Amino acid sequence: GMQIGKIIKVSGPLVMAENMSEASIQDMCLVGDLGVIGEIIEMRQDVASIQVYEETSGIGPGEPVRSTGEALSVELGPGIISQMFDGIQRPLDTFMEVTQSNFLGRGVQLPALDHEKQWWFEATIEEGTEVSAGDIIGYVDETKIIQHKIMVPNGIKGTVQKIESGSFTIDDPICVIETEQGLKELTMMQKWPVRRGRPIKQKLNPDVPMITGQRVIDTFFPVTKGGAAAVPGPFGAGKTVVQHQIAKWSDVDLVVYVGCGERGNEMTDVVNEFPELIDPNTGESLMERTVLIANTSNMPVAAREASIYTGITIAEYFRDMGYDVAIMADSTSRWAEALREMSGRLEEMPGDEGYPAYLGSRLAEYYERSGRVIALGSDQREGSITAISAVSPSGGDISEPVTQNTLRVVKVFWGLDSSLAQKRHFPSINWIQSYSLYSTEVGRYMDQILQQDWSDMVTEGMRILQEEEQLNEIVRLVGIDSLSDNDRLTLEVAKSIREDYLQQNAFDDVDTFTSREKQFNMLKVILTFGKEARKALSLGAYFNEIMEGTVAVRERISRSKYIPEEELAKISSINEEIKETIQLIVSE
Amino acid sequence: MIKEYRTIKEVVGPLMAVEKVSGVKYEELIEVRMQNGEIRRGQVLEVQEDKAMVQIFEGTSGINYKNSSVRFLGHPLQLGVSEDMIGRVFDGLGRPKDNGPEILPEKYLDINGEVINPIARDYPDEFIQTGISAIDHLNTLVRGQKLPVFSGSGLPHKELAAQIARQATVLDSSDDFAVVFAAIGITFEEAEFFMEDFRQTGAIDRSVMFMNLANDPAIERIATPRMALTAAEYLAYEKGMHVLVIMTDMTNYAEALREISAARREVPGRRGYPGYLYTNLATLFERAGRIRGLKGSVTQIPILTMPEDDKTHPIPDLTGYITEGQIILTRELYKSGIQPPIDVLPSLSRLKDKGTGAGKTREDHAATMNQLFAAYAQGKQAKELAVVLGESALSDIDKIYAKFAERFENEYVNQGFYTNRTITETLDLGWELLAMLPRTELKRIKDDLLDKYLP
Amino acid sequence: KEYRTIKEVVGPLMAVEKVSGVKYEELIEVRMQNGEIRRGQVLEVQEDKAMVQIFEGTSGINYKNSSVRFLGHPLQLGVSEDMIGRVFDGLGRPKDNGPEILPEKYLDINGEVINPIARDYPDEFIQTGISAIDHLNTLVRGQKLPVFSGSGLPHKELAAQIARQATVLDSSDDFAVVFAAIGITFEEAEFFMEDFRQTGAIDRSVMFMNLANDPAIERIATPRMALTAAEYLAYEKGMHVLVIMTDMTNYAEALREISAARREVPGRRGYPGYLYTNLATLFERAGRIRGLKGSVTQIPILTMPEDDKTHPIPDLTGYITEGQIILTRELYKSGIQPPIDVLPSLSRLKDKGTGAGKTREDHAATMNQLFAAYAQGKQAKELAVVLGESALSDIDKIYAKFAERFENEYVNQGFYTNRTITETLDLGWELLAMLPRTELKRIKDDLLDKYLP
Ligand SMILES: Nc1ncnc2c1ncn2[C@@H]1O[C@H](COP(=O)(O)OP(=O)(O)NP(=O)(O)O)[C@@H](O)[C@H]1O
Ligand SMILES: [Mg+2]
Repeated sequence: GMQIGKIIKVSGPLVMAENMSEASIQDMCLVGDLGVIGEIIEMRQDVASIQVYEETSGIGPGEPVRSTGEALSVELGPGIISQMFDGIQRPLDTFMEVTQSNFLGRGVQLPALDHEKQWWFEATIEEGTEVSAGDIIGYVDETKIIQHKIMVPNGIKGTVQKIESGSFTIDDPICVIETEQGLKELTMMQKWPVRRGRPIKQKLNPDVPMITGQRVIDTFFPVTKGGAAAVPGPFGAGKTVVQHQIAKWSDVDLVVYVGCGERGNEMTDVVNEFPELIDPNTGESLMERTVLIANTSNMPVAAREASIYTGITIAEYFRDMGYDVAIMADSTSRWAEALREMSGRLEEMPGDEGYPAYLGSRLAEYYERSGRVIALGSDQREGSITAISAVSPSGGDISEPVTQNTLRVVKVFWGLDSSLAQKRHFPSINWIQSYSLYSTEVGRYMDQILQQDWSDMVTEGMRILQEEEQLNEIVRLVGIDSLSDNDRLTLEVAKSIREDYLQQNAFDDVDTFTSREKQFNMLKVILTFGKEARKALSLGAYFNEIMEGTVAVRERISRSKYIPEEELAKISSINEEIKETIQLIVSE
Repeated sequence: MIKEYRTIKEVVGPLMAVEKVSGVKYEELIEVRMQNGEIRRGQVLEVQEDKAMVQIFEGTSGINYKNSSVRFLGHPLQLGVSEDMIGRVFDGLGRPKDNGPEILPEKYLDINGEVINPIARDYPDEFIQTGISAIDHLNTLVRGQKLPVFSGSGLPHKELAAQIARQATVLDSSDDFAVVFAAIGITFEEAEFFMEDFRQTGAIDRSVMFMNLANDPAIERIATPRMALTAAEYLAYEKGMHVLVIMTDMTNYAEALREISAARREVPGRRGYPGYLYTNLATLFERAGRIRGLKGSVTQIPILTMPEDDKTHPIPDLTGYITEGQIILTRELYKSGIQPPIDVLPSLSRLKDKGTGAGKTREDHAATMNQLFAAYAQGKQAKELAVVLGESALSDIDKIYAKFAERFENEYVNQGFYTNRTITETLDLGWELLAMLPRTELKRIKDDLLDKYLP
Repeated sequence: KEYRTIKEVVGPLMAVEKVSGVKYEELIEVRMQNGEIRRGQVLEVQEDKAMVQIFEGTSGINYKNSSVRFLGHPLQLGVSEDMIGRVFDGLGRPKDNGPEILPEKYLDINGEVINPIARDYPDEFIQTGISAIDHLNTLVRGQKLPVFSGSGLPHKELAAQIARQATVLDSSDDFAVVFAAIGITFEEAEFFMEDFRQTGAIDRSVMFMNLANDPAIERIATPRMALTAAEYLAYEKGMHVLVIMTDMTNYAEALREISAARREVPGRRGYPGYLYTNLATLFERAGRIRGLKGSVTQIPILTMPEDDKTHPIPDLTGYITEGQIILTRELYKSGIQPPIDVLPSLSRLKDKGTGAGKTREDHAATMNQLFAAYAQGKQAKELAVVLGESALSDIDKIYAKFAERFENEYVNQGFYTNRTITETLDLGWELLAMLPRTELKRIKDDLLDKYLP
């Protein structure tokens, strides 16, 4: 029957096999006696070059190879939320139970989803309806909050002849469609090739800001729902903490976290902590909205690339249902380095710094899969994918191909700084070099939704921080004493911005998250101290006296980050205490 | 001249080797008819004996070499041109993506085009008032010029190009420009910005657009600007239109060239770019200008992002060796709020002499331009000294130049993306700034101009 | 089946022709003309040819008159509890003139990846006895926490001191040290051997000793054999294992030599492009496993070439480990033992091993307060020496004095002095007592009352 190839060479994760004349580029293969998972990447006559997503130790020439006739795919259906998969979508907990091992073996094939679990399918589409790709025929309450909508798969068109509510496994046929080819049965599960972007109707401008709860991000460098943000930085600067924070507190529907070539403990930390972080509004834990893709640094190198596409394809699937999804990639540098390793094995001609010549276009194709969209289907529902990507440049030097190619396509840059991290200023975002091309439009959204002049507060705060940069160079020229009273007040206000607003401890119970309105009140209080103090100085007041008469109120400002969310009146009351204290000082 | 072979020998990335063929030609268009029913277009890169090396525009994923076939179509890649292209949107290969009716072509044109005979050229010399002072006065654009924008990631080159297209006018020509827009590997948001601006101004109804986005196959980027330029030369030289060609981002074009070059295992030039990158780029950018006796014209504004903001990278360096100047945006001016963030000192226009002066702009054009350049260069050096050594170190004359450079950046260059200055307003503002300096410092300007124009 | 078909020899690499049934990473044996046996590993296998690396090198091998034997399994370590107390060379052969180990089983020295689902997060205190580590950069069971050093700095003495003093307060007699020496000098080897033997640390240790004079491809195997022994002791025998490996810069050198012999294109600064991944296959073997009592803790030790932390070896190590301990030449010149600079040092997982029930309730607060005061005082010293004593404020002069005492008496404890965690925290309170109470903002006031005289 089916053609059986024969290994002729093994060198790390690169296998070459002859007698593969009937196979196609990008077909998945079972390689060797063990049948480890691999992918055909190029062919010269009957000899296929295969990259293997598992360890190849113990494999040699003469063993069989067998194409599956299908490209690298994911199973998409009920049972995918709250799971942790490896890079090729194998469920790591089932892996542990089936093999009865605490360690990762090979050659064992496990279905991605539970095909024996019973789910309640609620039919919502009437018989006789004409349907096409993306149309919703029913749903499953996978979680109490999240409806898993069952969509007609791409490439299926026809009229519904039989549909029935009931309890089914993901293998059972739940709907019958009459097509020109014939009658077609649909289950709750569809497969999709990870390297192909899931089709949409059209992209839309991503213009609604995401609420990360991180003050420096939401205020100064905001990302939108459907936008893309890069967070490049040296080791220990805080990339992973930033991503965990966004994963915990962002106001999206679903989070897909891809651990791409990083530490095993950090994946273990999510599966431990997320089920214990319970939403007070709905009573559901963070794990009830999360999908984990994990391929650690010492896991098969080629599976780092797989984990990226597995993650984005799952995100696109839930986007198509009409949800807002965030996908974190930690770290895209490890994916790029995997490409560089395989490129050397293939003896390709290098591009920049050893990376394949197609590095830039691969990165660009990945981020074009993020975005706000109109999904396919008659209802034209909208969903989005927000992409947050760590980048890990050697020595923290951002002038390297992965960072540079990423900044060509994303609109938000959170540049982490070594000096800030060593000074324990976290998040270590360099507020001078970082930027968000969404700032202006987000400013208009915020002004309208708060009914406040938020955009001008953000501008003034950034002006103060930029004047701190210039004044620091002037202190460098002649020292602090030469500076005017207004200059030294500016330094104090910027100091309050850095310490009472920008600095935010992800590990503190209150400080770890700051609501949109608490952010508004904190920044108003800080800038109000600036407004009132200058007015005093113009009225003849003295900066040193203003400082000595405002110790207690400035203490309140420094602690407003710890004020509970139900007590925000304690923050907003600070302003009038500021006025009264400074007015009394100029009187004295 | 059509031939069909089922003799594919190798499938490696974007390239395919076909053997046992005959009658195949260099640059011939081909179709791969895949075992699964898909049809993918390509081009013959090289032919020898019974073999032919081809590139596939849509890549080679899912191809079984043994049960696929290659059809050689007997002609090179062409664009079916027609006046009906106006107001339509095409993908990178000239296929419509706007759901409109397919074009009935007047004729089919090899998208490589042909070189204009140097003795048939008319020299570009008609002033185009962009409304942007840093361009009109210091780096003057003339109709038929190739004048690119050199930018960087995160910088507002799309706003600058949209502003130019929106405000550009030749003073003694009432025809609107026809706009040919070529998107090359750009994001949806980049392309949507141009789409929205063209719809708002109504320019979309006099535009032709070829859209290759970052989700489209990278090898298609190689054809996209040739499709655009072939459309442009048709509308200009056969239909008599004044065509403005905006192409972005040319760095993405160069990177696609390097992917093919690497797949072919060619001898890599600087930074892996092929040794023929200069020539290949010249075959695009020299497709601009005017022809003696024909009414239309082709003006090109390519846009590229300089990798690591480095003007000596091969892509900006070779582009600068080809084009007729360049408009450079910088991060330091952008961070200071300057809009557009044009740094005039490394910017240039090579066609400004015969496009300016009495009867074109005004008799004081070139002298005030040269004086403003010298005064800005001296003032920027003065400001650089003041930062390194303090304001007190600066001499009193250099304090004037440092302030001059501040006002130059803040009032002259910084005009806004929706501000349309006449050339007279621009030149008058140039004189207001030159008035800051003592008359004895204006060596570039002769006395009659100073007596006549200087306050 | 012995093959007389060696084709060529390139450095440590060897090509074997007319082979059949050979596997990637298979162990091989070369029988030389003089009769000695050299082991090796299949790096690449194609058609009827195999490419192998010889751990002891190819010098003195006449390939035409030597034969090759393929052994049908990867390189393994014969593990046994009797390895405790024994000294081995870089290839796992006895070095102490003691009997050959009778193994309980043989384990592929590459090990296997721990399933992330099966991992337990690092927890509970490891007392190194070194204040700068235990208080400010706490080592936790299952963590990877490296030492970044430089040539001429005393990382040798620090490694010995940690091996000698490390202990868990929680448990008794279940703590073991696995020590891997990589490319070290003969005198360095002498020093480690006598230290372990004279203190009795050898009686809870396993040593794998590769010396600079030894063949350098042995270094590839040495850390992998150490980690295989550690994983056995921890996960099959339930011990708390501390693995100390020095010097990892000598490990990278071996990788570079293999890369050169294979004519691979070099990566950044001449090191292989896969340097990060290769190091990850070592350092990620640390951790804990759910349902098993043991643990593997790692302290890789490396010298930063030219004291440059952006060099690929420290940079990539920092991108894998969970913090780092930095030794500096400035503190070493001042006589600070150990010369740990706490400002660039960090332990990421420290909070999992500190507080009431593990160390003491004041641990975290005094850590933050000492660190803040020390940074401020080091900055005060930086102004005073550069700008004179008079320019510094009166409050700043206090912080300068504090910083000096912090270095001279808190960090500088001596390479042969062990401090309990109580002694360290009490000493920390004695230093904070230099500062006025109005400056201890980070510490809660009831803690201040209780612990301050
Ligand atoms: N937001 C934060 N609040 C408090 N501490 C932080 C924060 N971010 C980082 N840190 C500290 O910095 C350490 C390193 O953070 P981490 O997110 O692991 O950095 P990283 O950039 O991902 N390191 P790496 O994976 O090696 O490139 C943490 O262990 C914390 O001590
Ligand atoms: Mg990290």
